[PDB]
Parts: sequence; structure tokens; C-alpha cells
Amino acid sequence: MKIEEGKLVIWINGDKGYNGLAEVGKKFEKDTGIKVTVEHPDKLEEKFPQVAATGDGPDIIFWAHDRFGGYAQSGLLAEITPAAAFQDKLYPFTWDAVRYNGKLIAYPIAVEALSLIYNKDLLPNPPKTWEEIPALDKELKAKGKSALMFNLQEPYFTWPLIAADGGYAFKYAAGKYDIKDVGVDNAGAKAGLTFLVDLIKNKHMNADTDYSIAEAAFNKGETAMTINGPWAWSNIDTSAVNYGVTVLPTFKGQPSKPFVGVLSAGINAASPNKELAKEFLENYLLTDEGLEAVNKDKPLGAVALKSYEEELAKDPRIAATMENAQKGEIMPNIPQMSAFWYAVRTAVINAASGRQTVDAALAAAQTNAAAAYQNYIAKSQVSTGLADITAGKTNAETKLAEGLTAALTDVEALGLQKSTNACSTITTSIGTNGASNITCTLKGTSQINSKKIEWIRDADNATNGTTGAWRCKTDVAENLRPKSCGASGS
Ligand SMILES: OC[C@H]1O[C@H](O[C@H]2[C@H](O)[C@@H](O)[C@@H](O[C@H]3[C@H](O)[C@@H](O)[C@@H](O)O[C@@H]3CO)O[C@@H]2CO)[C@H](O)[C@@H](O)[C@@H]1O
Repeated sequence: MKIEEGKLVIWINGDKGYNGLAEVGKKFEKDTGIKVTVEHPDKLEEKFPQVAATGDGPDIIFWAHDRFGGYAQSGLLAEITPAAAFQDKLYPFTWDAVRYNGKLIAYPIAVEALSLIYNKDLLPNPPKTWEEIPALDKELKAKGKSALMFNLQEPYFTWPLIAADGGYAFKYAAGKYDIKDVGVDNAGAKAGLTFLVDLIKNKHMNADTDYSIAEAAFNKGETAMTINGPWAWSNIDTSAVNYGVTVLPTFKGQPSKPFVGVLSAGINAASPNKELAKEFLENYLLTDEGLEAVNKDKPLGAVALKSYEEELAKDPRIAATMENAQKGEIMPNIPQMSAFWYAVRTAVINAASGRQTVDAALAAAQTNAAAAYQNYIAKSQVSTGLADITAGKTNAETKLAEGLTAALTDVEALGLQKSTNACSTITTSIGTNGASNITCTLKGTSQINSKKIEWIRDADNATNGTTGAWRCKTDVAENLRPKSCGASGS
């Protein structure tokens, strides 16, 4: 995990063209001798602040710009300062995306916006309005298909509809984003989410739907439409689907308003290789042939490099991406953005699944998004601590299945570390009778520091023939507890 000199480790999301990026990397490993590793860990954007607080992680992190103000405020990013000559090569508005407190803190790579993607053979005339979709879906179910499937687990995909009639994240006022003026619970935001939940209520889509099943359903021709970004075009290309990319539908006569992201590359503050990273980025990646290499793996969208974008912009698909982008807004990059996104994620999931009403869900989102910074941090650190031990359960169950002659107290044997950034110690006792605990002692903001979160397993019972269950317990305050953890008792 610690950073090696004379070497570059790069993190980029699994849905981007990382193999293409590794090719720019293997070429770098030719003109310099400097090796390049490209990895795509799960939840890298969450992992990065965890590992880079202790001087670990990649030399270079790729993500949309909205997460980078948080990174910068937390101290984790070197200021990038390119020559004015290099800046002339990228559109000014992309540099604006990656400027925080007047300093640039990442290189902008590409501009992304969601579009309506549709099956031309199945649906030659896609709907201009969201309101058209229930009837269209009814028609399509009769033929054994569906009108629309997209990822309901990430708020990024439902935001264009929430924003259509007036939802907003943070109000921009007197030259700054007002972090206490949140627009996720106004009338327009309410009407947007209501329309989505009505779709689900009336069985035109399924609350369960995630990225993989929507992508699979579309690329196999089972659904006529999906909502996605340019990175998804590659997989459809290898499919038998004749698809188009077009303007998102309107809602109450209003354009859908996607939050537009700028894929960006940050340089780790603890990296020994800030100059090697700067040259890889400026003189290998951000060139026509570097971007082309990444693009032919998975399309980047409208790239920041003027020279290359001139060609790319002749693609009707990229013209559709930019049309949608113009109807939406470039995301803020302020630190409160992740609090906003986590708040809206829960709201959409809870409303869609029927656990809360739309008004209740958005009311709670408004409070969570406008919460004080330590509140968001405390919830995050507790969640992280829990994730740091949850992998231990499954492995514990495999050991119990073989049978134990002695209680197991080695957390390594469960695939766990003895400590993490969120857990000052991780301990375990997997008992011979199944009674067990895997315990995180939490470390971070004073609200949760030295509290415990743990998985508790009851004993199996051989006389009764019963198997013990797992329960998440914590002595953290109730309003800070994650979903499905309760308090402890004795
Ligand atoms: O939902 C919780 C989630 O919120 C935040 O994730 C947001 C991203 O920061 C934001 O950029 C956008 O992510 C999308 C990418 O821009 C796009 O390139 C592609 O990868 O799809 C992404 C969405 O799946 O939207 C998400 C919110 O959905 C936060 O950073 C995450 O840590 C958090 O898990």
C-alpha cells in the first residue's frame, strides 16, 4: 500500500477504459524505464481518502471532478501547475471544474453527460417526454420486452429527472455555493422522484435494478431504452444492438438536467513520483494518441483536449452527449458534494423500495445533505469501519463448517487486517461452538472515536439443531449508526 519510487500506480474506475490506459502505460514503460500499474479497485473513490491519509494508495487517482474538492480540503492532493502552454490545449471550462480555492488540483480528461440510449429496431421513435413512458412500456410488455431500464442504485442516474422541474443540490448565491440551501426537497424535486416511484408502483420498472442488469438487459435486446454515459457504448458495440444516443426525455415540459462530470486525474500528495506522474499525464495521456488509446477501449465522451475533440465532436453520439450536458449543469466540486450524493442515494432507494414516502425520503435527504461536516464524517467513518470487518463473516463461516478444535483469534485467517484507517484495532474470536465476534475499535472524529462496531454471531446449538445468526452491534449514537446496526445491551 505504501508508495514506491521509480514507479506509477494508477487507480481508475472499472467502467472506464483502463486496459486502454495500461497501453499508454506500457508505452511509458518504454521511453523512461518507469513501470506503470493500472488498477480498478471497487469503491476506489471511498478507498482513496482512507489509504492516502496514511501516505498510501496510488500516485494518480481518476474520478469525476465533484469528489476532488473534498480530497483537496482533506490534504490529499498535490497542486498541479502546468505551463500556460499546456493549459491552452484544454478548454477553459474544464480547468474550472478542477480549480478549488483558486488552485488547480487535477488534470481534466473528459466531459461526461448521461443520454437516452435506445434500441432503434425495437423503438424507431423514442419518446420525447417521460410522461409517454408508461404507455410505451405497456405496449412493449405485450411483446415480451420493456421500455426502460437504468441503474436505480446510484442517484447520478435519477438526478436528471429530479432536477427537471426544479430540484437542485446547493444554491449558488453571492458568488459561492450556499451549503445550507439545499434543493432536494422542493416541489420540483418532489415531482421528479414521485414520477419515478409511480413508474415502479405501476410495474414499468423495478426498484432492484442496478448497473449490471440494466446493461445486460439492453445489450441483449430485452429493453428498448437505458440511460447511460459514453463509457457504455463499447459493450453495446460488441452486441447485436442497433442503438442510438439522443436527448433525455422532458418532464412537465422541462428538459431533464443531468449533473455533468469532468473525468479528472489527481496526483497523490504523498507520492514520491509527482514529476513522473506529471509527465505521464501531460505528455502521454493528454495527447491525441493517448486519449485515442483510452477512447477505443471505453469512450471518454467529449475530451478536454481541443485537438482531439474536434474529431470526436463529429460523432452524432458525442453531439447528443453535449446537447444533454448543455441542458444540465457542471457539478460543484465542494466537499459537501459527497454528503449530498449519499443523502440522495438513500432517498431514491428508500422511496423506490417503498420504505419511505417520497416527501419523507426527500425531507431526510435535505437534513443529511445540509448536516455539519463532522456529522457526515462520523457516519462515514463508522460505515467504513463496518466495511473493514464484514468480509470476515463469510470466511468465519467456512472455518466453522470445517470445525474448530480451538477458538480462532487470528484476523488474518479471516482475510482481515489487524488495523485500518477507521479501525485502530480489529480483533476476533470465532468460538468452537460458533459463538463469535469480529470487532472494530473505531478511530476518527471525536463523536465516534474509540467506540466499537462489531459483528456478533450467536452459538450454534447441537441439541436443538439451530444455527446461530449474525447481528451488527455498536455503542455509537443512534443517529450515526449505519443501516441494520443496533445498540448493544447487558
Ligand atoms: O451514491 C453514493 C456515491 O455518491 C458519490 O458518487 C457520485 C460520483 O461522485 C459522481 O461523480 C457520479 O459518479 C458517476 C460518474 O461520474 C460516472 O463517470 C460513472 O462512473 O457513474 C458514476 C455513478 O455510478 O455519481 C455518483 C453518485 O451516483 C460518491 O463519490 C460515492 O463515493 C458514493 O458511493
